[PDB]
Amino acid sequence: PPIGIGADYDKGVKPGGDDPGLPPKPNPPIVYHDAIAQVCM
Amino acid sequence: IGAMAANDPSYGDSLHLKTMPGMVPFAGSDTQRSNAWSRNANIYRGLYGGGSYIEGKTSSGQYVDVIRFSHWVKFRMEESVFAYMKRRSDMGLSMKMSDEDLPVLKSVLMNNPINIGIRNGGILTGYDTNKVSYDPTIIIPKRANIPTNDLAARILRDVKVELVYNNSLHYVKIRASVVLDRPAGQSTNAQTPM
Amino acid sequence: EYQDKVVDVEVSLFETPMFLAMHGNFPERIRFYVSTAGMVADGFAVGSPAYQFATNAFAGNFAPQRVAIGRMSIDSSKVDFTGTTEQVVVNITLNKVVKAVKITPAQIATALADAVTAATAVATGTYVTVTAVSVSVGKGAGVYKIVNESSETVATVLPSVIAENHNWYFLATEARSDADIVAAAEFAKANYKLHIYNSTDVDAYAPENSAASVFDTLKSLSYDSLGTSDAGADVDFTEGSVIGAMAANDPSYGDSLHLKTMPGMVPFAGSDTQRSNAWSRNANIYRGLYGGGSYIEGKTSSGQYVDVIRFSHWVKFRMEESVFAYMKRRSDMGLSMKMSDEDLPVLKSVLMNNPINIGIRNGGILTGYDTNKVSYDPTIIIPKRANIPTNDLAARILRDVKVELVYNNSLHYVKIRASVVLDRPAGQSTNAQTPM
Amino acid sequence: DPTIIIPKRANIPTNDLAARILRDVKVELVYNNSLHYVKIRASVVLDRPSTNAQTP
Amino acid sequence: IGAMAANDPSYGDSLHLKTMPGMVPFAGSDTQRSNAWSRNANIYRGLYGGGSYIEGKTSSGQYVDVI
Amino acid sequence: NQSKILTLQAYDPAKVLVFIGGQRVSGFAADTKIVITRNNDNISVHAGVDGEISNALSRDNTGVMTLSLQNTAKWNGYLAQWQRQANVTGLIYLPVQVEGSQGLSLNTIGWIQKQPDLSYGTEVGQMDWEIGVLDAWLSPDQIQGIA
Repeated sequence: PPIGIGADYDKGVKPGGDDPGLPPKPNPPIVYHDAIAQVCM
Repeated sequence: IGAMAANDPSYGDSLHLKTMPGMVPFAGSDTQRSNAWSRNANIYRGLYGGGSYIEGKTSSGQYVDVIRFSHWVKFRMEESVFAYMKRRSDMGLSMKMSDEDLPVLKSVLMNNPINIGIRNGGILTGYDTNKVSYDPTIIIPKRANIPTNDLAARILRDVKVELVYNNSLHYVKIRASVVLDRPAGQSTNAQTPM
Repeated sequence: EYQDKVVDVEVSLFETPMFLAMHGNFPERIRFYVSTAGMVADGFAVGSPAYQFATNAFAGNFAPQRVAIGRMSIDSSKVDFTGTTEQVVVNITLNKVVKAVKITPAQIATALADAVTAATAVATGTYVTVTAVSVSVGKGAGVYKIVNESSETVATVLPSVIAENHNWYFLATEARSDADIVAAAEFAKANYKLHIYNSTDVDAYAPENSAASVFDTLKSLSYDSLGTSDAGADVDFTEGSVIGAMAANDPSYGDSLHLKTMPGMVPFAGSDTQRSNAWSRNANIYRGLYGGGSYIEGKTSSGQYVDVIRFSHWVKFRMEESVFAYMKRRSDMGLSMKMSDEDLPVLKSVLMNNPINIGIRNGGILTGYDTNKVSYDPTIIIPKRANIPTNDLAARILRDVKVELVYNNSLHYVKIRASVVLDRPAGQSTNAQTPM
Repeated sequence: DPTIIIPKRANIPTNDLAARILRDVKVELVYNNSLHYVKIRASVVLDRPSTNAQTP
Repeated sequence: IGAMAANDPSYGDSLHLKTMPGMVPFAGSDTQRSNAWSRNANIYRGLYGGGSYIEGKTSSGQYVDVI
Repeated sequence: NQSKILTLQAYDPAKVLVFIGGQRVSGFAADTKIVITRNNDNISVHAGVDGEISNALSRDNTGVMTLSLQNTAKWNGYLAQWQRQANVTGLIYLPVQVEGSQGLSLNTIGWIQKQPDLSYGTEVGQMDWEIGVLDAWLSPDQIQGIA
């Protein structure tokens, strides 16, 4: 038989609460480099 | 060194089984040879009227050929990128971090090291069975994926390359069989084997 | 892993059957051997029924390379000398120890028992009964049989073996009781195996009205089994040769078991009427003609040719395999198949690819046009969504896919009509018209 | 086809107006299930056997 | 969970035959399979040299993917 | 119908990059930018009298690439110099690359096969340079989801 289900909205209720979410991709710090182009295996 | 100095790494040729004038055949017994091998202490055998280095293993167990190939690839990739970048910056018109300018690194890399390695035969190519191609792969990120600190420092990270390598042949084994009487008739099931 | 030598030289001068032997040489309900050398290492006495079956199977022209041995716990063994004999030898193996002995039948049995005691053996009648001291016995030389006994019934032992391993096709049993044979046939008919059995019974040659035989017993119930009558049925268990002449034969060619040579068996010595009776019972025989031997017509118990049975089984198995493999691979990337008019037709290609296009190439499946005035080509029909009932949609299963095939026919018999003329033949008709 | 039905301001109860709440928004869909089982009726024959030829 | 966490229901895809690494093939017999199917106790049958889930039914008889 | 939109981002022709020798080409014509073709078909079919069929795999994969440039473009100069360079010194080859914005890419080496027909009139003309490419297997690498 058909599945009945409801949905709701409220003014201040965020869908995810305040979950931080996935970790971000970090920006590497600024460092000195000797080689213009370096390859490392 | 004299048996290896002028050897071109791009062929992937092996130090195994080469003749090196000046040295003398190793006089240990079979168990001594086995121990030395267990220590990765390469020896210089004498067989069939001559001499021969054996397996050229490094201290860490890795074959010396792979080490030399990796060093050669690293040096020549750095050389090839730097030479293009400087020559492109000497006419003004310096390279810039944009989606319309970065792809050319594909040609820059594919030109100098890779297309010589393939021709000489060091780098493998074709298709497998794993059911995946052996061809070299080059991947370059777009501008959208570059962090703010990387933009500030004006350096590009995360260019990824992938290669496959050939294998020189070291050891071979055979299974002979001798028959004295008349061999018997074979199976006559002349079908197509399933 | 050190290899002291760069180059070294030695200069050294398919479907699988399953045999339900009775023994205690290993705990598992089944094992796989690649030769009798592997069997002997497990303590199998040379000449024991399982060893005989394996050695017969491995020598065929279409022999397999893996033989499965069942296990019903052995109770005891017997060695009967009802047939007279003068040298006699027996191969008997104790734990890890194989040995042999030497020697009116009753006195022979007594002497054999005394020599064995020189394990446990006691003489009685013309036979010696042997038991193992907490032992296998095999053929040596002589007319004596070897009959093993066990307290486990085949009808109940078989389910455990099939549960342990189902990767086998043929089925042969040591226990030659009629009830055991019938139970094995029933089990094979239900689990889609092929039942094979030799028989040394004599009612087979009996007149065409005497139904006192296991052959007629099976025919009445219309089971399918490759029944053959043989002399050495219970001294060498020639099921091995029959399987070895058929194991590697590819069903897709539609090739016939008729007229093949099977090493190990011996020509049938009955007369013409005996042959006719055996044929009336569908008890295949092994004739000897023109300097060789030949199986004849390979009819099953129900009268159907064995080739059609094997072809049908092969087609069924490969169609199921081919459909399942495509469906799973298509469901592993998401994008699972769906019941719609735009997705179902691909089953046409799926089926036409794996079984049918190999059967046509090998020649098992017939093709062309007839005269009936209808094509022989295979036909595939798939229903549309509009014709699928509500319950079928709810259960998400598709029914009523229909297939249709035609089959070739190997040639068995041929007849000729020669004519010889001594005088001058007369002039022929000169009506040089076009015959209407 | 999926359908969406929304009420009008005249149909909203005064209590719902006071509470500032909207009710009876309705949606309808149909699910497109997948296939699980298949059955076949193969047949093998040694040969093959009304001609109406009139449009039904 | 690893075989159904990432695929979105917008495809209507079911759980019938998806391979699940780490599971061990069901061992019982066909009668036991028939018994289990009655209680909605899904099993991981090993077929044709591989493993495959079976029909992914919930407790009340409904399919998982519709829920 | 909106359920069959084949491109969710409009196809912008300016994203198609072409690099010859490591410099980005520019100054293209009005309608078509490039055309890539092969010379030989992939396999050869040898069919017998009674229907026996056997196939062979080709080993000549060279193709031709046409490059439309307005005759007032500056890149006409670079190609014109290159012709004489190779005619005397004998170095003909030069890397070639193409970026398939939302299509198939290409990355190989090539050479100038012929020079176009230069015409002067009341309108700015056009030039069709032929850059023979040594190997012409198109690459789907730009497309995502190719399993």
